[PDB]
Amino acid sequence: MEALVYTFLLVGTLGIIFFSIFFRDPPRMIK
Amino acid sequence: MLTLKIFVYTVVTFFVCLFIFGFLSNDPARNPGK
Amino acid sequence: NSSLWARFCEWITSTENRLYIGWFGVIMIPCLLTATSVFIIAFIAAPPVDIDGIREPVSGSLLYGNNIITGAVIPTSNAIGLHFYPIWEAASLDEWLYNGGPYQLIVCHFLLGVYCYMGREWELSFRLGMRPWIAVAYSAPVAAASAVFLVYPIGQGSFSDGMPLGISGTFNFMIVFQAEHNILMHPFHMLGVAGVFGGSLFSAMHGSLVTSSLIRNIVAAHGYFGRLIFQYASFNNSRSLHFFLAAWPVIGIWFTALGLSTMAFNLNGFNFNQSVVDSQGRVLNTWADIINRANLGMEVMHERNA
Amino acid sequence: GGRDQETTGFAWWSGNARLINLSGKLLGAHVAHAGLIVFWAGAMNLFEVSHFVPEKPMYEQGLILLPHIATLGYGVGPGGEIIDTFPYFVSGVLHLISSAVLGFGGVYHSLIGPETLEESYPFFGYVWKDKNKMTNILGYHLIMLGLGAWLLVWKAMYFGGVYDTWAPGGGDVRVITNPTTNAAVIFGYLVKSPFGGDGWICSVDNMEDIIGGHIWIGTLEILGGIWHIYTTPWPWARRAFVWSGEAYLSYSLGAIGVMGFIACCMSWFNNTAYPSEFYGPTGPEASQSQAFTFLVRDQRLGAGLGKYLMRSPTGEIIFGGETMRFWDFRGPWLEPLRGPNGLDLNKLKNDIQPWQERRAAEYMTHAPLGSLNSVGGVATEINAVNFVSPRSWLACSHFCLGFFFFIGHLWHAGRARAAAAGFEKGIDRFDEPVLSMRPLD
Amino acid sequence: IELALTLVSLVLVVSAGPLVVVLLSARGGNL
Amino acid sequence: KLPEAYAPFAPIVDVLPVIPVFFILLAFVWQAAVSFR
Amino acid sequence: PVLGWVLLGVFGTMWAIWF
Amino acid sequence: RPFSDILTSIRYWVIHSITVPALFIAGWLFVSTGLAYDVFGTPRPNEYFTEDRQEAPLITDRFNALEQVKKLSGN
Amino acid sequence: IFTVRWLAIHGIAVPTIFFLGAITAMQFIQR
Amino acid sequence: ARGNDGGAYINFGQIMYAIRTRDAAEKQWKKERAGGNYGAGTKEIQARNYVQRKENERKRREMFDDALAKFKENDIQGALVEFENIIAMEPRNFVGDNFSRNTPIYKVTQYNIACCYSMLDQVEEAIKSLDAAMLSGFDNYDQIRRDKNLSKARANPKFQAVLDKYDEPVVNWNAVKATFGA
Amino acid sequence: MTSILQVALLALIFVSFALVVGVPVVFATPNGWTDNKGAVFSGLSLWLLLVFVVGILNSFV
Ligand code: CLA
Ligand code: CLA
Ligand code: CLA
Ligand code: CLA
Ligand code: CLA
Ligand code: CLA
Ligand SMILES: CC1=C(/C=C/C(C)=C/C=C/C(C)=C/C=C/C=C(C)/C=C/C=C(C)/C=C/C2=C(C)CCCC2(C)C)C(C)(C)CCC1
Ligand SMILES: CC1=C(/C=C/C(C)=C/C=C/C(C)=C/C=C/C=C(C)/C=C/C=C(C)/C=C/C2=C(C)CCCC2(C)C)C(C)(C)CCC1
Ligand SMILES: CC1=C(/C=C/C(C)=C/C=C/C(C)=C/C=C/C=C(C)/C=C/C=C(C)/C=C/C2=C(C)CCCC2(C)C)C(C)(C)CCC1
Ligand SMILES: CC1=C(/C=C/C(C)=C/C=C/C(C)=C/C=C/C=C(C)/C=C/C=C(C)/C=C/C2=C(C)CCCC2(C)C)C(C)(C)CCC1
Repeated sequence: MEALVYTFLLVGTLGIIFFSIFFRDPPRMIK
Repeated sequence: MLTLKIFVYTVVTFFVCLFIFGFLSNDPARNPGK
Repeated sequence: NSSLWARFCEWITSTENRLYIGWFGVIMIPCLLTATSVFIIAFIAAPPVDIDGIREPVSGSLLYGNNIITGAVIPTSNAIGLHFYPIWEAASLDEWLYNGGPYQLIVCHFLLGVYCYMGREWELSFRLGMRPWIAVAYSAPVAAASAVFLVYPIGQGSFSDGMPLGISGTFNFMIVFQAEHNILMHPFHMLGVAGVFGGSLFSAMHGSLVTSSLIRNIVAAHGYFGRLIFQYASFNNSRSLHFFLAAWPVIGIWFTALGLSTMAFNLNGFNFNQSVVDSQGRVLNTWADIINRANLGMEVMHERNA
Repeated sequence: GGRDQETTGFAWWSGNARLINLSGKLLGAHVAHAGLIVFWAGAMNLFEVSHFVPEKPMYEQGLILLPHIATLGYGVGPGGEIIDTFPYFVSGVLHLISSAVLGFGGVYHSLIGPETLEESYPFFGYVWKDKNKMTNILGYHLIMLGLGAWLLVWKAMYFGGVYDTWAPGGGDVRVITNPTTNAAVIFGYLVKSPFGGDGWICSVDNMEDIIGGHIWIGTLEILGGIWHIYTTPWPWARRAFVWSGEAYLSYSLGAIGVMGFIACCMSWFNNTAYPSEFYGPTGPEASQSQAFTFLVRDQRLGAGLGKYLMRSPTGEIIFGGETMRFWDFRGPWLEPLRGPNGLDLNKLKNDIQPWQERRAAEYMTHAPLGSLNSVGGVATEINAVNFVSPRSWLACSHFCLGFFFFIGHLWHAGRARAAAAGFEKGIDRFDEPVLSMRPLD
Repeated sequence: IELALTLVSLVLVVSAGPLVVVLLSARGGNL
Repeated sequence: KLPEAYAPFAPIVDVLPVIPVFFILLAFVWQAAVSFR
Repeated sequence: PVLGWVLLGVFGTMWAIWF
Repeated sequence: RPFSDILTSIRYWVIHSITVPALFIAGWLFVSTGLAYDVFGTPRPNEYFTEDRQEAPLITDRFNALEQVKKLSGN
Repeated sequence: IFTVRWLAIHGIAVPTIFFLGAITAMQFIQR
Repeated sequence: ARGNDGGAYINFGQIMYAIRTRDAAEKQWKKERAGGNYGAGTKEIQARNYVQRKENERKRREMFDDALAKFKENDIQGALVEFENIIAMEPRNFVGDNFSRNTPIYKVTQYNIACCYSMLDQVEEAIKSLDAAMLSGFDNYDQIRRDKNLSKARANPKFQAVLDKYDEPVVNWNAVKATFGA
Repeated sequence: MTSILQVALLALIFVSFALVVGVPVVFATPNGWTDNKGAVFSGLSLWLLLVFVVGILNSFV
């Protein structure tokens, strides 16, 4: 069962990477 | 597995030809100014 | 309108994509994706590999009782040697897995991908109209990766000597490398360690000085730095300071990669064994001798004869 | 009397970049550098011959140039014995004197002389952007290289012979008379795979192939030089290259770095252009020698099978143990004992000549293992043996040099293309290319 | 004996380099 | 080894190999005298 | 000879499309 | 004061020239005469293995340490 | 002049020269 | 130099013809650039520049079509005016996706002006326009020597001088023949 | 003739030492090469002839 947990954690990290790459936040002013 | 070898060779050669022809298609660098 | 070739060529070299492709990306992207997919599948589930070629396989899959910290993609078997081992040369898929072919596949595709990645860095730098030297900086990690995965196996005559694509595998590689070669007592590894530590030092100091400068500047920070450690005429220009930042770690990593590559041909580090002796030629121990004792333990312990 | 940063724009550390346009100064610099090269060659040759003893083998004294002359077949008897050492001395002295001449020439052309040669000597003066006369110079130097290769061929075929280590009963100098000029075999090496078992051009075996290849390359080089002198680049070439001094330098750097890697591998693995008698055994050679000597000593006391041979993945008999990785080894002392199915037991049992055993033991003693402070043995071994194989030094040094010159290719190629484009100095701050692009959303 | 001769020869030879520079600085050269 | 006729000139031969590395130092000192202008 | 055949096929295909 | 003034000064040069070599020779003598071997307690090459003890020494004592070091050393 | 600069420079230098002489003599110690 | 609103400052076409024949909004971006910041004002400046470039290219294409129509009606005059207008309002520092460094219509405009002056009696300006076209990267060299419109320019030796400067004979037949004879 | 070879070779070393310093001095010194044609030419000729002399003497022995 541990393999499922490890794989899910890795996939979640990759999903966060994908979200950060593509669903980026538009810049604000001043920044 | 001859089929796998042929497929891989075809893909590799296609990509390499694409690379070479793409770098040929570019035009030489030049400075518009001066 | 425009031929299909024209549109397709324009698309590749288009700069409106979210991630630039370019003419180096045509070779980088498929190679890197192949390596990624094969690596993921092999890591998650792959049969044990007979690394030493003595019918004693090592299991490194996540499905064969390994953690993340323990799982790895075992390198090819010793029996294969340096021979090219594609899928189509193996007798059968199970035979291909049992001899660690996926390691060779991943290494080859990954090396091609990183080289093309350096090329792509240069090409986008040219497209944007900036000076083309980020690729030179990137060449350092690429050089180290080439040394670990390709040059060292060549020198040692087998692909089983490359670094396993794992964590505990990395530690095992490092320990065995120290056993065979005094990596620690080699001037190039010392340069690499100095490069890494100096990179950390300079990053921290530059970040702190710049952050404390911005208040709502450069002269005040320079005065503070000069008063601190007696360097008033050191890196006054911002350009000089940033070039020094770039140069120090890159030179360090170049030299450590070269050290590893040279050790691949059995040119080891310093050897101060029994260098100090008193009258009547009796050996007086030193710290080098205790390092030698540890190296002897590591060496003798992994010599698994059959 | 050099320029200054404000006069030229290059800091002192970038001083040599001030010679890009001046021709006479550049030529003098190049000639002086060639003088340095030849000076080092001669001085090192003299040093090695001064610190040489013919009795000991040539690879137990840290010699890297005497082996090169020996391979040419000068003062060498059958089996690698030294007859007379005079040829090494004469070679060193000739190099030293020629280097003195080159040094004088370079110093003259650099200090006092026409800075630009195009004013008074249209034949020699040149401009980088020009393409016809750059190809003319390329052709001249191609002809020179072809003449050098043909000189090697003529030396091999006439006026003595090269040292062929594969001659029966221990190698000896032989006059090559039937070099292999077949195109198929010659280009098989170039199309040969670089991975294990094949090893690209490092797998050359017999000196006949070497001489045939040199014949082919000399002919091709002479023809190419003649062609380049009388021809100008076709439009496609002019449309796919940057024509400036730095671009030519970048191309040279890339080519020479690749050649450095090739030399590293060839020195490490090859044993026909680098006879083991002079450069010592290779790593695989040492491992195979150890296994073979153990087998011979074991069977001597006894007086696959014999707990020293096993079956390779393909299915033939190879030396067993940890040395199964080096089953591609092909040594002159061991080929006579190899049959169609790798090693053959009967020949091993019955016809092991004494000389092969002595050579195998000698190679077993000195394996390519060493330390940076010139201490032999494995790393954990105490300070008792002083030996670092010449092959190790050569391979390491030339790998490092090849890597640095590849870095040089990257740097100078990037700079050349940026300068040709025109935005090398920086971003113009007025109409920046990025400001004219759709925001990344 | 020979060792001392080696050192004196090395000293003379290595000083032969800066000698040219110093003479040119005094006598007058391009530099 | 080196011929007996030239034996007494062994030390100079031993010194020759290290000469070329002095040229870069010569260039550096030459710049130093010129003050890196 | 699979290499030679594949390369000849790919080059011919590209050239034929153009011609 | 400025660096150039002291660099080109005469008193500085004369005093440092007459003083520094004396101190260099003083250090040389400190090493050569054997005084360094005594003040810091470093054994000379010959007295590493005393007749009483032929192996490396060992303290195994804290409060009586001084006397045991006296005994272990050859004095 | 006996300002802080003089004191610091001499404190760092005098022992440095002493130790340099000590080590140079140490080189020649017969083993 | 073409002005913001027509005309010419040191119509542009009308003035150039005779000679040859003879902050408030974009402040936030500046302040952000003063520091090492990207921000949002830079984004609006980028969008404005991109839309302006697209509109400019559209306008240049339309007036090129207008000049072609004028040729169809046999009006060299307004067509030449349009051509040098197109040239006048070319982007200052344009890097194409294929590393072109010049807008693709620039080369054809140069060639069209060269042809216009080839028909017109005045020639040397045709040579200058052809040289500009060659430098801009008019890669195809065949109608340079085949077009009947350019025969008048071909009469002048400077035509061949420029062509040899850019299109040089690949092989020197004279040199090889002389060597063979000797 | 061995002593003859040694003395001639020592003279060759001395003249080489003179050349490796004088010639750069002649070149670098402004208008110092036009007024010393004979001196440097004679030095080079003597150097070359002495090299040949040493070579031929070695050839005898
Ligand atoms: C590649 C190196 C190189 C190049 C391009 C030149 C080019 C030039 N030199 Mg320089 N020179 C060189 C090396 C070089 N020289 C060296 C090494 C020396 C030291 C001897 C000199 C000494 C020297 C002097 C003293 C003078 C020149 C002059 C000249 C100019 C006139 C050509 C000439 O000498 O007429 C001679 C040309 C001939 C064709 C006559 C026949 C020469 C035959 C072909 C000799 C061939 C030698 C052979 C190939 C050697 C191969 C050796 C190989 C194994 C390495 C010309 C710009 C003259 C000048 O105008 O000043 C700037 C001048 O006064 N040179
Ligand atoms: C081996 C490498 C090499 C070579 C061949 C050259 C060659 C040259 N350099 Mg470069 N340079 C180098 C390394 C090199 N440099 C390095 C490492 C640096 C960094 C410090 C520089 C920095 C530099 C700058 C900043 C400039 C040059 C310039 C020059 C040119 C003129 C220099 C001059 O007038 O000297 C004059 C030298 C002296 C007056 C003192 C030395 C006198 C002699 C030559 C010393 C050697 C004597 C020799 C051993 C005896 C020969 C005997 C023989 C006759 C038998 C010359 C072509 C200049 C130039 O032309 O740029 C436009 C220039 O501005 N160089
Ligand atoms: C690539 C060419 C090459 C090769 C393969 C060799 C190989 C060899 N030489 Mg030769 N040599 C060379 C060039 C070469 N040398 C040059 C150019 C010189 C002139 C300076 C010499 C002068 C020379 C002498 C005088 C002698 C040798 C000897 C030897 C042998 C022993 C070397 C040894 O003990 O290592 C010693 C290794 C080191 C001291 C380590 C050096 C590592 C590199 C060079 C340092 C690089 C700089 C550093 C990393 C930069 C710092 C960067 C900064 C940011 C920190 C060995 C066979 C010896 C021998 O046995 O001859 C019979 C000998 O007596 N060599
Ligand atoms: C006539 C045209 C011509 C010719 C013949 C050459 C020839 C040469 N040039 Mg080039 N050069 C030319 C025009 C020419 N150049 C022009 C127009 C320029 C621009 C100014 C240059 C600029 C230039 C530079 C900048 C440099 C050269 C160099 C060289 C020499 C390199 C030798 C070498 O390393 O070969 C390697 C291979 C061999 C030596 C093998 C060949 C063996 C010999 C030569 C052939 C056998 C027959 C021979 C004639 C017998 C010799 C007898 C002798 C022992 C007495 C070579 C002699 C380089 C050099 O160092 O020159 C000294 C160099 O750095 N040249
Ligand atoms: C160092 C020596 C040298 C150098 C620098 C050059 C340089 C050049 N040659 Mg010359 N040449 C040489 C030796 C040399 N040549 C010799 C020895 C011969 C006799 C065989 C020739 C015969 C020759 C001909 C007949 C022609 C040239 C041309 C050219 C120019 C075009 C670039 C090029 O070579 O194609 C490099 C290739 C490309 C830029 C395109 C890539 C195509 C593939 C990938 C590589 C080429 C095939 C390759 C050789 C086979 C192995 C493939 C493998 C890499 C996969 C360039 C100026 C051409 C030109 O216009 O000059 C008149 C030309 O038509 N050369
Ligand atoms: C024959 C090859 C060649 C040639 C002709 C040139 C020529 C030039 N280079 Mg390039 N370069 C080369 C190879 C070459 N380079 C290589 C291989 C590299 C990678 C390391 C570089 C990296 C490089 C950079 C990064 C830069 C240049 C620059 C320059 C210009 C000025 C030279 C200079 O800095 O002054 C003389 C140089 C010095 C005084 C520096 C010497 C210090 C070195 C590091 C000491 C090393 C000593 C050590 C013993 C070496 C062995 C190390 C061992 C570990 C292997 C000049 C046009 C500069 C320029 O302005 O470009 C236009 C510049 O910024 N080059
Ligand atoms: C310009 C310059 C430079 C450089 C230069 C150079 C690099 C030069 C070189 C030069 C050279 C490179 C020279 C050479 C010379 C040589 C000689 C002069 C020789 C001699 C010889 C002899 C004398 C011999 C002897 C002998 C013999 C024969 C053998 C054995 C014995 C005896 C040893 C006795 C630099 C950059 C630094 C800077 C600036 C200036
Ligand atoms: C002598 C010898 C031999 C042989 C030899 C030979 C045969 C050689 C050949 C050689 C060759 C045959 C070579 C080739 C080479 C090639 C190359 C080197 C290529 C390159 C390429 C490039 C570099 C490209 C580039 C580019 C492109 C891709 C396009 C456009 C852009 C650019 C320009 C970037 C033998 C083995 C018998 C024996 C031993 C020795
Ligand atoms: C073969 C022969 C010969 C020749 C010789 C020669 C050719 C020589 C050369 C020589 C040379 C050519 C030398 C040079 C030297 C130099 C030097 C000795 C320098 C030094 C420098 C320094 C020590 C520096 C320092 C510094 C620092 C620390 C940092 C950086 C910069 C400076 C400057 C500041 C003889 C006569 C033996 C004999 C006869 C034969
Ligand atoms: C001591 C000795 C000897 C020796 C001998 C002899 C006789 C030597 C000689 C040597 C010599 C006698 C050397 C020479 C050298 C020279 C050279 C190294 C030159 C070079 C030149 C050049 C490189 C040029 C170039 C050019 C010209 C100028 C012309 C045209 C253009 C050109 C650029 C091509 C003997 C065996 C007796 C004995 C043992 C020891």
